[PDB]
Amino acid sequence: AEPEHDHRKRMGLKMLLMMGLLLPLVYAMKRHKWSVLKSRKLAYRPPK
Amino acid sequence: AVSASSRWLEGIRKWYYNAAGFNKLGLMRDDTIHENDDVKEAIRRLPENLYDDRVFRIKRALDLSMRQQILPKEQWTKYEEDKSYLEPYLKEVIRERKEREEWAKK
Amino acid sequence: GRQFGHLTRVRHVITYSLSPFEQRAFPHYFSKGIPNVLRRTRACILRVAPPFVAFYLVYTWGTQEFEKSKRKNPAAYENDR
Amino acid sequence: VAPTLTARLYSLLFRRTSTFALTIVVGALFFERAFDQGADAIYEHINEGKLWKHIKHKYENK
Amino acid sequence: MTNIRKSHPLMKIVNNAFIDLPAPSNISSWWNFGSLLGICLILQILTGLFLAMHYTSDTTTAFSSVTHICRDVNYGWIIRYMHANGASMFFICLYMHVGRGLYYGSYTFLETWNIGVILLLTVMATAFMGYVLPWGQMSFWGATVITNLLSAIPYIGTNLVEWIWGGFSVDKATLTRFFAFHFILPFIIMAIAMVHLLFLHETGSNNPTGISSDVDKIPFHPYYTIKDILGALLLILALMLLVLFAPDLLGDPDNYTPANPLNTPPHIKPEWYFLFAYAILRSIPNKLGGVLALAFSILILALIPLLHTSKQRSMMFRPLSQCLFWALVADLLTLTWIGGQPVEHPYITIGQLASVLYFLLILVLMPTAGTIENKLLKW
Amino acid sequence: RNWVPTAQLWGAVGAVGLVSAT
Amino acid sequence: FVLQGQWMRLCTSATESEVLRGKNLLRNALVSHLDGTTPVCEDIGRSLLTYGRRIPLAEWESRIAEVDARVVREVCSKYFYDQCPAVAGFGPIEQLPDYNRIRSGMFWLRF
Ligand code: HEM
Ligand code: HEM
Repeated sequence: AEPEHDHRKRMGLKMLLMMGLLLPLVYAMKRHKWSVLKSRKLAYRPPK
Repeated sequence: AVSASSRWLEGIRKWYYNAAGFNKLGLMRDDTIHENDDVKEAIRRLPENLYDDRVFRIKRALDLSMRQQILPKEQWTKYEEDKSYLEPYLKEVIRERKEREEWAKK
Repeated sequence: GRQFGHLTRVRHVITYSLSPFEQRAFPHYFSKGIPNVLRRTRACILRVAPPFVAFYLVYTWGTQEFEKSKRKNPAAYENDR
Repeated sequence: VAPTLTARLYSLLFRRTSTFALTIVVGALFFERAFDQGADAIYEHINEGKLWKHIKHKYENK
Repeated sequence: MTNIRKSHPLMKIVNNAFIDLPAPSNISSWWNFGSLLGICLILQILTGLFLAMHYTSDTTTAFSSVTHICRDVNYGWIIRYMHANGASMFFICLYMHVGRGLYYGSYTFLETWNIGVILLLTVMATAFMGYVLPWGQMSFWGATVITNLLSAIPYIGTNLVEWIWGGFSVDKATLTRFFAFHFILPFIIMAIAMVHLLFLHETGSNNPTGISSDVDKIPFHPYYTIKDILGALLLILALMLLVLFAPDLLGDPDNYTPANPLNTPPHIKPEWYFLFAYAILRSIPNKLGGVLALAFSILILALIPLLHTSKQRSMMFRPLSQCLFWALVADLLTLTWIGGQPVEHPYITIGQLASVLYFLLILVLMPTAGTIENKLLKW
Repeated sequence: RNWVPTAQLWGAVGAVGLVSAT
Repeated sequence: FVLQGQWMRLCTSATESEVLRGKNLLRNALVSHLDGTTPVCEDIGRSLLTYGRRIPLAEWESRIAEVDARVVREVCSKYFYDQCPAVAGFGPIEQLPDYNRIRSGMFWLRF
């Protein structure tokens, strides 16, 4: 029924490890950039 | 004949008010309306203080929605202070429109 | 039409921001989230959770019946008589 | 004083994007191979003797 | 200007729509589905073309050709599975995009929404034909049942159903047509997606708060390109988790049985994405009343705009709305459950009440709740 | 100027890329 | 855009002609300021808390003269190349770049 049963699950292994390195990396990248905005602080000073 | 019933809506109103979280975000009802054609004109008629003030508060609140953080309990809009400051401005805008519509029947 | 200098008017608002490199991406990873995740989930839960809870009861009951009525092949009307 | 491992790495390879790409090209190569070698091994350990690799002995060259 | 690459070529300026575009700061993670929605459509296409590159559109071979794709062709097995599971993701994403339109009132963008509905119905046609492609028992009987549904139309119906099929049954003619339609549909879709983009680029995105964010805009490139990429990583992770470790899991239909034109689908049903409609459909005794109310389930969407009652285009600050919104989502869940249910009492009475609920929630409950909330706020 | 050096690293990259990649 | 772009092109593509002209200019700015009694006082006073007691005036032309365009280009990259700029504006700044944009404006992949 499924010849590809073994390849497939080995692939799953390599796709899980890889993704366990890219999800955490790329999240970092996302905080690298965003940091500017999330760290930002405001101040409102009317002449009024 | 509303004495009991309409002196108690203030309680659901009050319950509702803080239930809708804008409360928490530093925002005020007026600053939550849907920005459409009538509302726009209205906004365009706000005096500089009034109007710079809405800009700051949406600037504060969107800031917060970006960061998913609520303002301090100390610093939150209190229902008792319902500045319906747009209402005045908004009404006429509408009032002028309806007239303009009405004058256009025949 | 230009989108960036024609969006709106803002007067009197100062903003202060730092560079990525001087900063850290993940300040209190867990000590902020926990209580933020907690605090918003607890304000979600009431609004959100209910109708899913209800679906689960309906699911449960609903499948019970089925298996009974059908499995209870005698359910409708008894044997002896 | 010496540069943190990062700073060393930084001034040797990342300042110039040309060097930065090169790096990436070469690491993409080296990394494939270890990943596969490690990852494969890992996998093959979990199914000891289950896979032909393990079993070709029975009917091979007598 | 000189040597500003982007404005130099006119064509390249048209692409700054993904860089220098003002993008709301605050912005749930439910805004990536749009971008995911479009990766999906490219993913399918790619994959697809590849499948089409070794697939044959005949009664005799189709199943065989599929079967050959996932056995003797190199990597033809993932590609196919990737393609099948792809289409679950494309729908999963699809419903997230709409849930958000519903909830934050993005559909205030009258014109953009309309094209959204058009898009949504256009993917539905494509997913309905491609499933037929392999020619499996499930596909063969669902194509018959659904197109024959159409014969409910009184004067034409009957003639019609026959023209669609290109015969009196679903033999070759029918199958060959779906292949071609399946093929070109998505290319037609891509034009639409892009017209969709076109209209939204005139007004920008809405946000959680439900207030203008022109006072708070942010360059798309720096931020949102990273966000999109990350979302795509998460997207791809769900697709491969499902493809690599749970291949048919989601593909309810086990029917890998070539279709014998006289057999019994015990419980024949569209895949998950169409169960709502199905359920909806059964609840009506009469078959024409079922089709109309099958059509209305989906088309209702074009009236949402005209049902909006509040002053806050953002449900976010409106609790009673939130509660019914969620209900309808869980109702919708409940309806999908009925979809795989036997035709019987228990499921009928349940499905009946769930259909009513579903139009009530969209047609009458929510709108009232809108006014109530507006009165409470003294608006 | 700096182009030779940079063109030289750019030429390297394409090379190793093909070689490996391909 | 044009500004940062001139910075970048300076640390990677300085030409001897270009630096040569900017050299000469410096000579003149630094000679011409010293016309008059008050300017010359200043140079002297300040110069002794700044650079200590030296009066580098005549050295200058020597130092200035040491500038081959490579000198100007390597010197330039230390400070500019991939350094985080410090930015300040006063509205309407609504179009003023995002910090991240300014920053990536400090390296050269394209633009
Ligand atoms: C863009 C929207 C698309 C959707 C929603 C979609 C969905 C599907 C689905 C659900 C199947 C059934 C496969 C199975 O379950 O066995 C299928 C099959 C197929 N699709 Fe697509 N597809 C899309 C685009 C395309 C495109 C652009 C092409 C080619 C240009 C294509 C070519 C094919 C072919 C040849 C098959 C038959 C072999 C097979 O069953 O995998 N599809 N598609
Ligand atoms: C082929 C299918 C579709 C594609 C490729 C697509 C693509 C996109 C993209 C890329 C965005 C911008 C990012 C975002 O707003 O999330 C967007 C926004 C939007 N889409 Fe779609 N979409 C699709 C289907 C739909 C459907 C079915 C609807 C509604 C029926 C819809 C309605 C909207 C609305 C209202 C917005 C803007 C909301 C806002 O950001 O204020 N789209 N779409």
